[PDB]
Amino acid sequence: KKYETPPHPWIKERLDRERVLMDKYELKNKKELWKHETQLKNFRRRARRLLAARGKQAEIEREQLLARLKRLGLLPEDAVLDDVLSLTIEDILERRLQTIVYKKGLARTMRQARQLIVHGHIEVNGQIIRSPSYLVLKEEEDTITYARTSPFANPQHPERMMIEKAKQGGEA
Amino acid sequence: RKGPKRHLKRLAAPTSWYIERKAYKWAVRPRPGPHNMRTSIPLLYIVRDYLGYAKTAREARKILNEGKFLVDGRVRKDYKFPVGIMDVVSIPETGEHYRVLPNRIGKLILHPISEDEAFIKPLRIRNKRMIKGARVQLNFHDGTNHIVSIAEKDNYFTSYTVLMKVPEREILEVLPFEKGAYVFVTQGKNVARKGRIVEIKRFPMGWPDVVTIEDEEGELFDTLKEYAFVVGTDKPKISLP
Amino acid sequence: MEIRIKEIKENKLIGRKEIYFEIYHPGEPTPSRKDVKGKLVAMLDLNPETTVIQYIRSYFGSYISKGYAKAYDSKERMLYIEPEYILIRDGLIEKKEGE
RNA sequence: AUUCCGGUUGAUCCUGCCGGAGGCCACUGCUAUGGGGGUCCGACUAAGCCAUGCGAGUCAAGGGGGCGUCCCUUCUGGGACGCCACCGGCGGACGGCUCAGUAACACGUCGGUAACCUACCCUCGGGAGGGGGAUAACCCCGGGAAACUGGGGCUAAUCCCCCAUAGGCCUGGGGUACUGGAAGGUCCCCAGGCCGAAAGGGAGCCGUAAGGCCCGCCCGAGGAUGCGGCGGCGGCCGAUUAGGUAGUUGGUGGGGUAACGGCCCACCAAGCCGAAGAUCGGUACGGGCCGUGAGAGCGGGAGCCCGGAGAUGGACACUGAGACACGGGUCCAGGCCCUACGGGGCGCAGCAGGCGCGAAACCUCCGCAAUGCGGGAAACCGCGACGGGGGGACCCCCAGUGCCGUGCCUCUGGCACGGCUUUUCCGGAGUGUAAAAAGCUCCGGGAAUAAGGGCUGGGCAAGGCCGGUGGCAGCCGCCGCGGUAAUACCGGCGGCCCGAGUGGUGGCCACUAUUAUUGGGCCUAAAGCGGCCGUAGCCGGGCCCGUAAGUCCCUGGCGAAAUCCCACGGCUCAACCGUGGG
Repeated sequence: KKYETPPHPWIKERLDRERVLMDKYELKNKKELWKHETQLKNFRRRARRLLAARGKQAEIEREQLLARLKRLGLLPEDAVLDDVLSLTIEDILERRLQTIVYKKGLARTMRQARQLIVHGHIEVNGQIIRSPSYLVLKEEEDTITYARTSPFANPQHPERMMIEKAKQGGEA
Repeated sequence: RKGPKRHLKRLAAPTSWYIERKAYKWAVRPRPGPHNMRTSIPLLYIVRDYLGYAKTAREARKILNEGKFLVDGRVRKDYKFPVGIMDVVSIPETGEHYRVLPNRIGKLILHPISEDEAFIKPLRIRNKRMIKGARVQLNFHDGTNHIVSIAEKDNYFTSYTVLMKVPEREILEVLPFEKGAYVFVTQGKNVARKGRIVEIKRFPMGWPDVVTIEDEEGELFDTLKEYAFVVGTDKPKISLP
Repeated sequence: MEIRIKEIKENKLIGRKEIYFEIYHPGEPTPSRKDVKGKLVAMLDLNPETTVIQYIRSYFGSYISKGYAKAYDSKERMLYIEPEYILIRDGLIEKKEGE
């Protein structure tokens, strides 16, 4: 499982959080947010444990975890286990497919890519990713182009016009 | 169970053959022979997996029968056969020679050594005992045996190096282990290491017997006399993880 | 469509080259085995009835296919040795042997 | 990743129960699970029984033939395949299934059989000389509806045997040499006794035949593999079970076993066992792990792997290294079926499928192709073991159910209307089949096109109104709510949650310091024995000294794989699996 459902699940305070982010990162289900929360939670659990124990646990393992965070971009350059603990569940919503294709500005908004990705027109690496919950490396940012294209194989298609209106980039 | 298991399962196949263990449900069980089933490397794995020369067990069985491997100087033909540890496996058809060695990981690796060394097989003998005509005979854990002496004290108690000429099944160039000799460690949890014996002194009574060694780096290890295996003054080279 | 050779093995005992293919299809359907017959004989560089086609799977939407083929010297050897799927996909023989 | 809320009252604080909120696992309602990936399915029932198909064979290159056919040739004549029965050899003890019983040296880990065996197989050494002999096939022939059965003439083989060459085993006496931690196993000589080895190969290749590649046999030794055996420690509940035991504890001799042994036996003794819980009743395959929990702890033994146990209930032997034998036999008990009523045959708690049961669980499918294995030089044969699809609210994971302009409303959005791209869906292409399927995916045509269910008084304040009705009908997990302006009923409308699920019931774990070790108490809330005595047990002032048992440190043997974390990689992606590290 990658579903996290907290001890009190219809509390006021959780519910407010959830409602507000739905075109701020793109939701169409709560689960999608729950995956990201579970990835971060496990990472912070492991980071906490290693720091707790003496130096007699083998440092190789702490080196391998820290490495992965450099690539993913949560600890961009940081190299500190305490630094993992401080992480928000808002730094992993920003590394979503839908908010990193819109960052570059190939997707008009995060909302736009909910039929680009289905219909297979946004490629990363050598392959069409189909998943909003896919998490993108710093490496992976250097190759975001298109494939198997029909509205980008026809500029003359009005699809091309709706997506790019003076070129809407960044994140919102 | 009331009978030898003729089938081995894939989930019963270890990680020491470095095999995918969810592949089917049945793993190749050698017929009883030199060596243990889980401490062996199958002939199926060596042709099929290791080299890509088969993509079905029919390919590999046909390939072995026509001939692509001789183990210890003699012919084989089916893929069922437990290949031992410290053996000599041969590709005559490629001219490769391998040693069957442990890693620090404790998986069986074939470690390449030159065509020259294929001739040699180092024996450190398993026990030494009298047979009729008042001659003592040599033994091994791969069953590899020789007969005929005059009895007596002979070269050692049981910690030997022999040079073995493998097509002839002959023994040559006998040599003791000393307190300045080489051992490679091939059982225990200290495996893959090759060094110089500091001293062979031990705990003099009961079942435990320690032997101790140092290396090139010079780390201090302790292992059983049974898990000390005398290479010689070095014959095969070290195994790498 | 474009066939390129990635990886080449030389198996001496049976006298064959065992070979890996990456085959492309960009904006085009999944590669068509009937043109691939016509294309093969030149790539492998062996006669047309002893240049053998086997294994292809085709990626979902990513336009690259991974695959394997055989180039044989010996017409005698190949039907006997090989596992049945190849022999039908190339067209040589079927399915060997029932109950 | 460590959270609390309603409810004892007029209000208050403490104590304490109940209910609810979380995870997990069955089952049940609606709907759905499109599409795709991995797990899974009489798994808490009757360890009930079965129609029908099926799980066990295989060598003619051991072997002389019978039949069909081939190459021939069309003769003499030798070379092949299928089919067929007899001895050989090997599998059939395995593989597959289930877990009733069993609380124990069942199982796990470490030990350990120098008390014991181990064929096929694998290694090294050596041997296979000579003589003797059969029965199916073939030929002929009787009966039974059957099952099944036959009597005889001939006859092959790695056919079945004897003898010798020896070896094996026992036993008495001498002595050395190998191995050991020791005890002492292995050496050799000698005497007397027994048993008294072996077998070969067709068309090819190697050797002269044997022999060998190949297949198998014999003896000596070893290895591997399987079986049995012993010990340390760990090994459930009820004390409304407290004393138990007569091969029973031991000694001595002996039998029998592969072998130790009160295993069995004779004799001799009266011991053995118990409150650190014996014995008895009761329940339960155990383990790796798993579920839950921040931990401590609690709970569990299911797919799957490991070891043991079983195969209608019970008893019994033979062949084999190995069975007292899961689709073998003998027999008894129960039950079924065929029947000239004389007499036969069985065992799905094996697999499809059936039927009974109940709250609950599948196609009389497809293949031998891949995986494993037995036999075979190989070719290849056998395989409902197995690989897969089918079906299945069984679990998990991934993904789509749109997007833009947009007048105007509830603008983290919605609807009208316009435009665009476009999952299914059609036609085509690969896949794959190892011949289907699973049809997806890709390309061309091409649609905004599968979304539901629960709740709305307080707990969840997350979500509010109308009409009917008026303590009714009903609602309810708890507290409650209805005796006529009802947010609570019922219908309708709206909104909120979650999403191929939602919700209900049952159970388990957290919440529960309501089991207190972490982390609880006993004036009055539940809880001090009416008081003492002293036993078992628990606990001990100061100073020294010996031991280093407890206690701390270090090294080394080891605690199977899988499950778990971290890392990277592959499958669009991920679940998952590989690999390395922990």
